[PDB]
Amino acid sequence: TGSFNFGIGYGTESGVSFQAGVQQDNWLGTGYAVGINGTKNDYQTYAELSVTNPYFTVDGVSLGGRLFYNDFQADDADLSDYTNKSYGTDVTLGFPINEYNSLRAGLGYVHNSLSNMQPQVAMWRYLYSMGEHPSTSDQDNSFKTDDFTFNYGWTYNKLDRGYFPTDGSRVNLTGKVTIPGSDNEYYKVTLDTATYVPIDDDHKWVVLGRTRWGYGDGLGGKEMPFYENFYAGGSSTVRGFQSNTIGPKAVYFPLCKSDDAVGGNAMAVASLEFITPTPFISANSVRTSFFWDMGTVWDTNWDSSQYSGYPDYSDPSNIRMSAGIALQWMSPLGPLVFSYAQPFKKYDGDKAEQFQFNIG
Amino acid sequence: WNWSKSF
Amino acid sequence: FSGRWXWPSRSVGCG
Ligand SMILES: CCCC[P+](CCCC)(CCCC)CCCC
Ligand SMILES: CCCC[P+](CCCC)(CCCC)CCCC
Repeated sequence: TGSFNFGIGYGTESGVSFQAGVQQDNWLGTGYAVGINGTKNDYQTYAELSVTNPYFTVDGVSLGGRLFYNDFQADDADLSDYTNKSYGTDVTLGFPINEYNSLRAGLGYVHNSLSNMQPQVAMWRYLYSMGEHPSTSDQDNSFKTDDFTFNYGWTYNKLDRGYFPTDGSRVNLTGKVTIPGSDNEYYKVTLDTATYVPIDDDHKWVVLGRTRWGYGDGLGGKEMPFYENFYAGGSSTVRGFQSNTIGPKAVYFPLCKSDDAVGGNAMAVASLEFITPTPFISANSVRTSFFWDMGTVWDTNWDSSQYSGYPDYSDPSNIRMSAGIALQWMSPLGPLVFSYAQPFKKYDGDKAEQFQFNIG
Repeated sequence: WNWSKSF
Repeated sequence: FSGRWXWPSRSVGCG
């Protein structure tokens, strides 16, 4: 009837990651799958109780409802320090359009508890836009928000196979906008694409093109909260750069430059990867590839005139670049990804991290 | 790694 | 995990 699970992984960005869950399909004969799941890594803990009916209608329209909690510690994610403890509830409806496309629309409630904020310009500029004026000389602060959102998504998946695709595309579009009554007033949109184009008949030589776009902004005079910022850098965005390093850096208050990433409300990542046959013994379990990764994160509300003695963090043209080699293998400890990359285009304060890996 | 056991 | 289909992301690294 039901099942339970526990998992352990390891990677350069997350450290040791733990996962645990209990699922009961058709709980009490209701037609709803009931799940209790949790994750934990070096910088974040997440937990949720979900209730899901994949056949809310006999045609496959699905209904999901959940209660969740998230604890994020930003210094553990190599950002300027803050603690963000959140909880809430989401209701979502999934709509199959055809074999390759599904849509989703939902409503969300989240309460955010911000604390341990080390005073910095971008963060304090967001707080001022919210009517909040905390002390710039101490980390003793608290900022709470309650947000109601309309959520939407589109998933396109026409890959030939899920593990080691050789042909087709995967497109994920997400969006959200606050509803009147929220403390915050903003929208945020994400677009991820992956396209595999095989070169030879046997699909052993494949070209992968990947893009990641993110844009959010405040509606009215309020800004998008810094705790919804996009980040770039690491194994999944621009290899050869430490996780979340790309983009704006904190400008602390005593006017104080730094190399602590803060993220931004705009992001663009692009990547060209050449999957080749694995050298040495042979073959369907190992994927060798050579890549060119690029990315930029920026702050569209960075006031360069007021801070002309600092780098212009509203500039999108500071494109970071790296080149390297990756190896993927389904190992007895789970999926394994190893990369060695060299940042051949970095900007001041960017942290390099040539060898990166993930297990699970 | 992930271990999964039904009931 | 939190941003898996058909859920909006609620965690950093899940968007
Ligand atoms: C217990 C089995 C699940 C029941 P429901 C699940 C709603 C998820 C968003 C069925 C609602 C149909 C109109 C609501 C339960 C209220 C407490
Ligand atoms: C916004 C989607 C852009 C998809 P690409 C467009 C190629 C021209 C037709 C570019 C990807 C980054 C280099 C697909 C590359 C496939 C190998």
